[PDB]
Parts: sequence; structure tokens; C-alpha cells
Amino acid sequence: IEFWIMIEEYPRVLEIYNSRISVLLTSISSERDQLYQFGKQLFNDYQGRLKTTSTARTSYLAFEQLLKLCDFFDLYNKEKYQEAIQKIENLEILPISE
Amino acid sequence: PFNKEEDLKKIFLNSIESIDSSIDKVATIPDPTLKVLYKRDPGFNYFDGGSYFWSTLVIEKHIELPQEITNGYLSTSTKSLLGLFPEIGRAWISIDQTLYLWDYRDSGELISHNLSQIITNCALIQPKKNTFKDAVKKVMVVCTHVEIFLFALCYSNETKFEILSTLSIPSDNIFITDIVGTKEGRIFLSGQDGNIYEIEYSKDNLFWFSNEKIKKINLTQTFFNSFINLSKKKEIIQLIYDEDRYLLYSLSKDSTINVYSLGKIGDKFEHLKTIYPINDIDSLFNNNSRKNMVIMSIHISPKETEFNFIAILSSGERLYYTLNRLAYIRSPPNNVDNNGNSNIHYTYYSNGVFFTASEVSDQEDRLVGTTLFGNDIIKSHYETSKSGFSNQISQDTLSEKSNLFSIRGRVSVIKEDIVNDGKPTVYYKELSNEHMNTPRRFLCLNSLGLHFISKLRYVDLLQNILSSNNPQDIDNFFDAFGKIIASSLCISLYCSSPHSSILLHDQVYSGISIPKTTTTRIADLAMTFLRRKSGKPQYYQPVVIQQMFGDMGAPVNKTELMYSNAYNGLLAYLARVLYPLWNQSVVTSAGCSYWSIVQLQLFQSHLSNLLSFLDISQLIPKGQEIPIIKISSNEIYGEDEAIKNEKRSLIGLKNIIVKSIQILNLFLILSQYNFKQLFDSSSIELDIKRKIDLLKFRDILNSDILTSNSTLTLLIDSLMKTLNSHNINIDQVSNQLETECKENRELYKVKEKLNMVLRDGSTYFTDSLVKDSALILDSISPNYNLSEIVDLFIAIKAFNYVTPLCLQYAQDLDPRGITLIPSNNPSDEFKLKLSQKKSTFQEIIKLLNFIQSDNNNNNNNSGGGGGDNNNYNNTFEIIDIIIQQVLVCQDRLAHEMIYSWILNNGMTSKFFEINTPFIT
Amino acid sequence: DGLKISVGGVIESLVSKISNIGYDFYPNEITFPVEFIINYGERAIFNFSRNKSEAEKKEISPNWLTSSLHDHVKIDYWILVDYYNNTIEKGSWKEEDESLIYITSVYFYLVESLINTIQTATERRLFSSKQILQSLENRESTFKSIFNRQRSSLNQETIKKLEQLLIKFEKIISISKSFKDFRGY
Repeated sequence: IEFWIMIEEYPRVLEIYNSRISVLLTSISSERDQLYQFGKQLFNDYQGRLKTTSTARTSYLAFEQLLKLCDFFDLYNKEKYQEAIQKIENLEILPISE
Repeated sequence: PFNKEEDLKKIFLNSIESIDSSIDKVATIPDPTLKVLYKRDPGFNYFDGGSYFWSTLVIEKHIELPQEITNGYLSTSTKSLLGLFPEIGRAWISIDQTLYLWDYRDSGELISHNLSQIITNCALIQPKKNTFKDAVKKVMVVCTHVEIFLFALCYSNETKFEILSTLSIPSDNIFITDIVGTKEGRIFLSGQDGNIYEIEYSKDNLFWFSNEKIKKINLTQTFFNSFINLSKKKEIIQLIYDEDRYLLYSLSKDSTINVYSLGKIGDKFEHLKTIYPINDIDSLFNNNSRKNMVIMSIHISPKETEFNFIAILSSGERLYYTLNRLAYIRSPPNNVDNNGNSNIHYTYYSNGVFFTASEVSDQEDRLVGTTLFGNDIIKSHYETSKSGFSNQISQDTLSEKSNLFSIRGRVSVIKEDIVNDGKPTVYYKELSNEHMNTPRRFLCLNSLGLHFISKLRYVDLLQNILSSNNPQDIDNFFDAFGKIIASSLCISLYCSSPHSSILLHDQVYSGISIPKTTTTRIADLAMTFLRRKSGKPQYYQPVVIQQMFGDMGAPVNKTELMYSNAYNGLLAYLARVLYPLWNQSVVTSAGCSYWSIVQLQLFQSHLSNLLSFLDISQLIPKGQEIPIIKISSNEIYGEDEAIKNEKRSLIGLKNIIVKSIQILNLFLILSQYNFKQLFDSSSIELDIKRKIDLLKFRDILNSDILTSNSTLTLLIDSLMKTLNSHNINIDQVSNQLETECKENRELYKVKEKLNMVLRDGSTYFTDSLVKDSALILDSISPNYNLSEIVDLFIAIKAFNYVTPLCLQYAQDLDPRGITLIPSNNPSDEFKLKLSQKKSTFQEIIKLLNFIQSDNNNNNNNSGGGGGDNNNYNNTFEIIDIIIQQVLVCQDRLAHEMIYSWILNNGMTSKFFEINTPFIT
Repeated sequence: DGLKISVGGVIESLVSKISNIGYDFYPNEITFPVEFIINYGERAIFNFSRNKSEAEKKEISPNWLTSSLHDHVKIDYWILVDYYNNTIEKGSWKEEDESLIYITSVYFYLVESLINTIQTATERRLFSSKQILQSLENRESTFKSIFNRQRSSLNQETIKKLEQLLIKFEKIISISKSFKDFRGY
């Protein structure tokens, strides 16, 4: 990913990141939390480039959902169930009413 | 002819006049009390929708009392009290002789302090200026039965402090009932004797014959009454200070109210009036339950209103006073019981919000909360009601929504919370700053914990009416507030949603955007109802109803344009986003900006999300040109031209949004690079610098339409020269100054670098400034004057870079190879490009003849020596390099020109050392 | 107040009339004859719109019928593309330049919808087929011929409206070709 960033190929950055973080998403593993802090850096430090490409908007929407799903499983795996509910509500992927 | 500059500049100016017209609506919103000041009779105008999503108050969280305080309640021997100090972000509780200060912000920090005497009351006041250490941000006043103490709250940061005791003075056995302060640091006390006292305290001794640094004075004991006890007074039960009118008020234990001036410097205590609310009421009810009534409380009416204070009855009946008269009466809502016997114990008011707590059981209070709810006033100030001559002579324009809660534990105090800076906006203008302000939080402290209670904004209450998913309540809202303002609130919800977010470059401006409190489902429900409520732009005639006094000639009535509810909602959103900017100067007479970086970013985020809204809403259909207006059937051409004028006015508004972003962005960049160092140094004339406090954001938006280098270009003029004079990278900052606010800038920086080499000479630094100057020219090719650049390289003798530069610039004059293909019918584009390439390769031939001429000038002067051989070698070796640099080029005309020069120098040997197809 | 049904409002009623009947019937080609409903609906909106203003001709969507047959009646954009090829090849559209410009514009905006629904390698293999490509190139050549036949009688906004269309059709043919040669890699 840092090499693909060095040549500004941001579609592939989002493609790799979503592919490795989805397979890891629910896991209690060092690679999951290390890749999640790296993803929180890719957010802060590059999002203005990652959202401006003419491809990969869905790959960014997925990145901006996975970086919230990791934050939801962070709270579920740490008994913070009321804060976890508020993360998945404000993710809009589930229905709250009929 | 038609002129597209004139048309765009007229569109832009008409959209500025449209924004002035909308911003003076945002400014001029009327005081609703002005209609009501002359109603004799009780007010009852309570708004409801029959649906709970219309609640103007919501409980945000509850937090229970810390276990030290709860075990304090299990050990209380005589007395408790509860209180609130948002003026430091703390609650306070006192249990007999112990005082607790508790953090209700998300640190939880408790601080306990013990006294040797039972506590009577406690309050927090601003210190007298120059009187303590400057780290003493507040003074806490604690009364007991025997003494009164002044604690200096001395600060180590913004959230934590020392409780330093500094001064005490006896009570004289005067039980103190209430305690109030001023922004000069005056301190008033009320006694159970019915006197008002003040604390003369000072840093250094009050009188030159004494050691007093604290002293108590009675301010309402006239010098004869000490010798003639001609009745007691009443106990006083409340004190209030109206800072904004410079008035003290005091409420007495028979409902008698007294008013005193403190003077416009805090200079005085000067009694003005006694008011007798029960007599003032019975006077009205004899000029058109009750015999048990008392006034419970007094509260302030905002400075901007003709009302000065409110007094509140033991019935929920509110009494609105001018200093002259009782001027309106307001009944409770029917959420207070029809039996007319509710135990109302606590009553609070701040700036168009009102609360009553009333006891229901030994463990529960009913909290009734009302807000002034501006819907008819908001609607009739934006929408001209076509229902002419409505007889508004009896309509009570103080509309309130009433809300209802049950609360476990006895409500002991209420305050408003300090979630907003500078001043609270007066209730009938909350709408004007709604998008800049947080919701108006209240704090309700009771015998179990602290309830946090927000007043909803009209945007937040629309979000709840949309989350109801009820199409009828959303239709009710659009016709209750008006389609212009409901459209403005749908646009606000879209600006608060994820999908409106055009990002800023976080790599320079880190994270500060509008908090995204609105979900996608709510944002595009709001967009769907905005589309459904929009309508078309249409012409109308104003029906000027003639008064029946004769013909003498009528006027010709015009046709006039109604824009859509989407256009008017956009213009009523944009005017509120720009309201704090538009009428204000950007630069202080101190030489600094008027706004902070955080404020500039929040205005930038509103305008970028609104720019996103214009290109996602499709109100400007992408790729359509400016509609060219000309100078059953006829009433098609009515909408045909109305839709052209809306599309014109929308393009004018978009251009003003974009330029408002460009101005905020330029003032953010100028803030980083020390704004005042750029302002004081700038090439701006001294009598312009003496008037920049008079130059508004509005007037800067106009300034480039009327070279006249504008004030903005003359700050870029000092930024660029400040970066140069510190050797800072000027190009990182410029890529931002061209994405947010190429060739023409960089052609000057090439000329600037080459004018350092022509000043300082050839060295590894200045010879890099030559490498850098080539690569920058190539990065802007062919958009420069080649011959003027070639004479700079020739004046440096940096010859080796001129051949590549004259070849690349010749390629970028024809990046289609059109001059490479011989045509028996040449285009005039081909003739032009062929002449341009022949003029650029003529600079290589200018260089080669210059080098050959320098060689010949020196050989005509070395007339008696030997050693010149190396100078002769190196000169021909540079010529062979310049030849080979062209022989690599696929352009035949470069080749035929070099071959013509080799032949005209007689250098026929070199054709035997070349192989390229054009030689044959 | 003689209620003006707008050129939008006529299309809004007619689209609703076609879609809501199609939803109970499709794929009954007897009671919902898609090619006839297209060939008559487009001809009736052409005949109604011809005499209208050059901004009533900006309430009209190009995909007025073609989206709703997909959006509501669930007819595939591939199936619609060849019902429009049949409409243009079989129908009286070859008799008048203005009508041939109109239906060829609807056909290329229908192909612009299809280029936003194409996902798979298999679909990219259909859109690069010789039969689709040769229809697109015949349709561009036809429109480009008739446009330069009328570039002396048409007005200077409606000329630009067709010049902006030609650059789309040239891009659409370029996408049928890029999807052809993204097959060798």
C-alpha cells in the first residue's frame, strides 16, 4: 500500500485494504489491530486523495464503512454494547424499524 | 454584440443584491412582543401537532450523584443544598458543613471542602479586577450561620483549580437567603431581615487609617429606621442582576418586587421603584384559587425586548414587566392539571425557554417545559401570504410549544449550559445562527442526579419529523414553517449528511468539518420532500387593490418573478451561512484577522457542502450554457423565461459560493504564514491599511469587478516575498494557492532563479537553480516567451539546457505531428505551426552563431601568446553536443535547419559523422 | 385558469400509463407489444414536441420511456437496445431528418444507460460484439450525415445541443472499442 501510494494509484490502495481488512474484520489478532491503525492513518493522512478518484468511490464507501465496522467489533469484543449499537446504527447498513 | 463577461458580471451583481435582500431578512426579523405589549387579557397560544416528534425539548443523558455525596445523604444531620456552576463546568452540593464541587463534564472530578460551621447558601462570582493573582479566574462565596467566606478559585489549567481561602467576615447572625455578583466583581447579599448588603473587599487596605480588606455594608437601612422600628420588612427570597440594563432586582416574602440601578460603570446603588404584582393583577381584573397566589420567582427578559423581567405565580401564570407596567400575562399549558391544585415548587426561565417542576409523589416531579416557537413569525417574514386583509388585531404572536416529562427525584435547580460563546442569540433570531450554534442545553439537578436537556433547533426538529417517516407530519411542517424555510432546513440536513462531503486536503487542514449528525435516509428523505415541495419559477402581477377615490391614471403594474421554493430555501440557507461574514470586516485595526482558523474552516465546510448540493441536486443541469434571453401561446413564454432567469440566478449564486470558499481558503493560508507579518509588510498603501476595518467580506467579493490589483492580490504579493526572503519552499504553498483560491507564476520564478544566477555567479547551489529552472519551464511548456528565456540561459552561458528546451517547446506547439506530414494542400494551422517551429529552432541557430561569435571575438584579441587551445577545444565540443542534441529529434525541420547551418559554416566533414534519414 | 399540462406533465402521465399497465402484463408480448409501444410512444411525443419551444424541449428527458421500462417494468437495457434498433430500422423514422435525429438521440441515451449498468467481463464481451459496434457506427455516421445536412438551417443553441451529442456518441463507440481490446489483455 505505501508503494502504491508513492505512485498515487489510489484505486489499488482501497482494493488491497478492503480485501485484507474484510477477511480480518471480526478476528482478535495483532494483524487486524495493526492494519486497523494503519487504516486510521490512511483515513487521516490520505482521505482527500482517496475520495477524489473517478473510479473506486464504492471502494472508498466500503473503506469508510469497514473503518466503522472495526470500531463496532472493537466495542463488542470489549463489552461496550451501548456504544457498539450506536456505531452500527450510524453505519446505516441495518434496518432499525420495519 | 452579445458579451459573456457583461452577462456574467450582471448575473453576479444581481445575485449579490439578492443576497443583500436575504441577509437583511436574516437581520430584520421582528420582536414578537411588540404586537402583544397592549393585550390586557391572558395569553394562551400553545402550538402542538398531536405527534411526539414535535417536542422542542429532549433529555440527552442522566448522571447519578457520586457515592461520596450519596453516603453524605445517608449521614446528613440538619440540611442539604444543590446548585449549578456552568460558569466553571461544575455542579455544587452542600451537606451540613461540607461543600462538594462535582464535574458534570466527562472527567467526573469531585472536590470536597469542609467548614467548621453549617452552610446557609453558596454562589460563584467574577473577581474584582487587579484584586488577586491573575490565575484566580473566579471567586466562590460561601455563607454560614456565623460567617461569610471568599474562596479564590486559582487555576492550573482550564478544567482544574485550587480552592484557596482568602477572606472571611461575620454574618452578625443575619441569615443570608440569596447571593448575586457583577462583571466588576461587586457582591450583593439578601438577609432574612429584608436588607440588601454589599461586600467592600479589596487587595490592599480599604481606608488609610485601617487594616480592613473585607467589609460588609447595609444598602437598604435608612438612618432613621435604626432609631424607630416602625415594622420589620419581609424576608427577601431572590436577588437578580440585569447586566445589560445595569439593574438589580429583589423579590420579597409577600410578592413585593424592588428595582435598583447599579449605574453604567457599576458606580452605585440607587433605588428606582417598588412593584406589587398581586395589586397590578387585581387592577386589570377590575378594569375590564386566586386569593392564595404568590410570586415564586423573577427572571430576566432579553435586552433586545421591551419586556425587562418576568415574574412567575404559584399557578404557572407568567407576568411580563416593563419598568413602567405589567405589559402581558401568560397562562400555563393544559399539561398543568385541570383541578387547578398542582404543587409547583421550582420555576426557571432563560431567553424564550421556561420550566416548571411540580410535585406528583414523594419520589417524582412532573417537569413541564415550554419554548417560544416562531413558526407564524418565521413563515410571514419570508412568505408573503396571498390572503390579503387578515385581521391580525386579536392574534397573540407569542406561540409556544409545550413539552412534558416525569422525573424521579426532587428538582432542586435548573440552569442553561455554556455550550455557545460570546452571547446567546435572542429566541426570535435563533434561526439566524442555527447552523453555527449547538442546541441550547439545560441542566436539571435533583435529589438523585443531573438531567441534561437540549432544546432542539428547527433543523433538529425537522430531522425528528423525518425519522417519524410520517408523510403527513412532514407535510404539516412544510406548511407550518413555510416552504421557503422548510426547503432551507432540508438543505441544512443535506450539509449535515455524509454524502454532501467534498473533502478538504486534510494534509493541510486536519479534520475540522461540520459534525455529521444527519443520516443518509434522513438527508435524501429531506431531498425528496424538498423536490416535492419546490414548485416552478413563475411570473405574477402584484394586484394593487385600488382605493375607490377616482380615475386620474393608474400605474402600469409590472410582471414580477417568483423563484422556486428550492431557490428561495437555498437563498435563505446561504444568507444564514454568510450572515456573520457578509456585513463584517475580515481584518482588525490591530492588523490581525477577525475570525479564528476553526471558524474559517466551519464556514468553508458549510460552503463546500452547499457547492456539493448544487451539483448533486441538479438545479444547474451540467453542460448547459448561460440561457440567452432576447431583446395558450404567450403563457408558455412566461415559464420559458422564468426558468431561464432561475438558472441564471443559480449560476450567479454558485459563483458567489465558490468565491466565498476561495476568500476563506486564502485567509486560512495567510493565517498559517503569520497574517500580521504579511499585513504590516504588504505593498498596500498606508491610507488603505488605515481603512481595512471598513472593508467587508461582501465588499471584497465585489472588489475585482469594478491593473486594479485588489487587496487579496496585495497579500499574496507579501506571502510570496516573505517565503522568498526566508528561503522557504514557495511551491508547496502555491499548489494550494491554485487548487483553493500555473504557467504565469512559475515563468516568474524561473526568471527570479535565473536573476539570482546572473547576480551571484556559477556555484553548485546556483547551478542547481539552473537545473530547477529547466524542469520548471518544461512543466509549463510551451506557455512562455522562449527567446527571452534563451537570452537568460545565454547570459549565464548555461548553453547545454537551451537545445532540449527549444526541442520540447517545439513538440508542445504540435502534440499531433501535423507539421511532420507533408501536404500538397497545407492548412493555415499547419502554416502557423511550421512558422512557430521554424522560429523556435531559430533560437538554437541564434545560440550556435552566438558561441561561434564569442570564439571569433576572443581569437581577435589573444594577439601574442599560446594556451588558448583548450578554450578552442571546449567551444567546438559544446557545438558538437548541441548538434547531437538535435540529431536525436524526430522533427525533420530541426534537422534541415541544423544541416543548413553546418553547410553555411562549411563544416562538410560533419555530414560524414551523421546518419539520420533526412540527410539523404 | 385553463390548467396547463406541461410537456413534463404529459410525459409524466403517459410514462405512468405505460409502466403501470406493463407491470401486470410483462412478458406477455401479445398484451404488452414493447416494439409497438416504443415506436408509437416516441412518435407521438416527437409529433407533440416538434411544434413546442426550445425550452419545452428541455422539460423532455431523452430517456423518458427507456428508464421507466427498466426502473419499473424490469425490461433489460440489452432487450430495449435491440427493440430501439428494430424501431429505427423498421419504422417511418427514415422519412424525416428531425424524427431520425430524435429517435437516434433516444437510442444513444439508452446506450448511455446500458454503459452505466455493464459490470461483468461477459457483458463487456457483448458490448464489444461486431453487431452492436457496427450498429453504433452506422447510427453515428447517419446522425453525423443528417446533422451536417441541417447545420445551415438549425439555430445556434440546437446546433450546440447536437455537437455535444456527437462527442458522446464518439465516446460510446470508443467504449465499445476499449471493451473490445481489453480482451487481448
